[PDB]
Amino acid sequence: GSHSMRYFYTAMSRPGRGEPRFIAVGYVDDTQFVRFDSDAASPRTEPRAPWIEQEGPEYWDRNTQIFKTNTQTYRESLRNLRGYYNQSEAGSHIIQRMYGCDLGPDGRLLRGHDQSAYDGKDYIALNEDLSSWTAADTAAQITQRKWEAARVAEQLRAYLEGLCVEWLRRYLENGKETLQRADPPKTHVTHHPVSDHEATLRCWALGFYPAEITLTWQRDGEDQTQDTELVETRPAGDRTFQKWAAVVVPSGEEQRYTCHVQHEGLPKPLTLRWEP
Amino acid sequence: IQRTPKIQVYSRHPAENGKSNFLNCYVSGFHPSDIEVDLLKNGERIEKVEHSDLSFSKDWSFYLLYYTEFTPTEKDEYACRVNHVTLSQPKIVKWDRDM
Amino acid sequence: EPLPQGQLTAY
Repeated sequence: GSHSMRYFYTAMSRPGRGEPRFIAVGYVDDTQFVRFDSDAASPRTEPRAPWIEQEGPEYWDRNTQIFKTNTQTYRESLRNLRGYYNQSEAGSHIIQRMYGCDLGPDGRLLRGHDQSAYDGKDYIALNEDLSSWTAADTAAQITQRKWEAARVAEQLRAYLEGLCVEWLRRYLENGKETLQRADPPKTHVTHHPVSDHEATLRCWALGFYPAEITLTWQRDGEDQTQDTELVETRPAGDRTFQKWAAVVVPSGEEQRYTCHVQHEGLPKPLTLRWEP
Repeated sequence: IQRTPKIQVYSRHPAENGKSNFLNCYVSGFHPSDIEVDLLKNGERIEKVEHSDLSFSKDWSFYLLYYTEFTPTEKDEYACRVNHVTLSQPKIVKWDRDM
Repeated sequence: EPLPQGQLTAY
């Protein structure tokens, strides 16, 4: 239904070990499709999804130039922020940026995004109006002044409402057999005694795509949010994801527990119980 | 300022002794991005282990998937050894085919 | 497709 495109940039300084490394990766929903690493033997934008391979040489050269140029700009930016915070030239720091567009279930731009962080803390972000900024502190205020003077917001709005959506729609069509295919989770419940009067019920969700999913345990129809151990959704390595939720229950009360699964690929929500 | 990595060791497909599979070590929620990850077989570092391209989550924490082909058995023991600036010493996480 | 270089404005 809904879709998004995001580029994630990571620029990391490393005093004494060369110039800052710049890495960029591009995603359509939960599928990465391109990468660029300034540390590669030969820095170039490279395909990471089959459907992007059909793009011509001009695409790959244009992208490589963009990322090569960003490599230099982000190095300047790291020097600038080091200064804004009166930091030593001896520490390592990181600037991260993520931007992209969200489309609704009809193909129209739902909203745009452009956020930056410094050493893992929000630094500056383009507001939802795509015309104003929110700076985290007086340092970010300096960056804001620069960007307004350079009309950066206008450049982002043009991109987000234009090129971003146009190319996302192109990718969705070229890779429709995968990007527009939701794979439902294969589910089951396992039972692991932990003592004579308690056992662990673990609800599994495997092989699903996209990553968005909801796993919950109910006791007599009541959600066990506080007593449920939910691991982070993890990649299987074949594009799909895995996840599980576990709850320790009193031996003999297993049937009072039900696992509920919600995922875009399921013809209908699932309700499972342990089956001895 | 710094966030320690969450670590999960698991297989791509359901574990079946004698059947080729993929051993995964997914590290996430960490910051900064520098991190050392080795997959172990009975304590010995496995050679030729690949990893995903560096990316991060909405909260800015990084995540990476390290993986390699392997064939589970009854005796062989597998694990993931992770070191990060947030860790005093490398953390060892053993593979449990039920996790 | 990524954001064009444009004016290459540093932070």
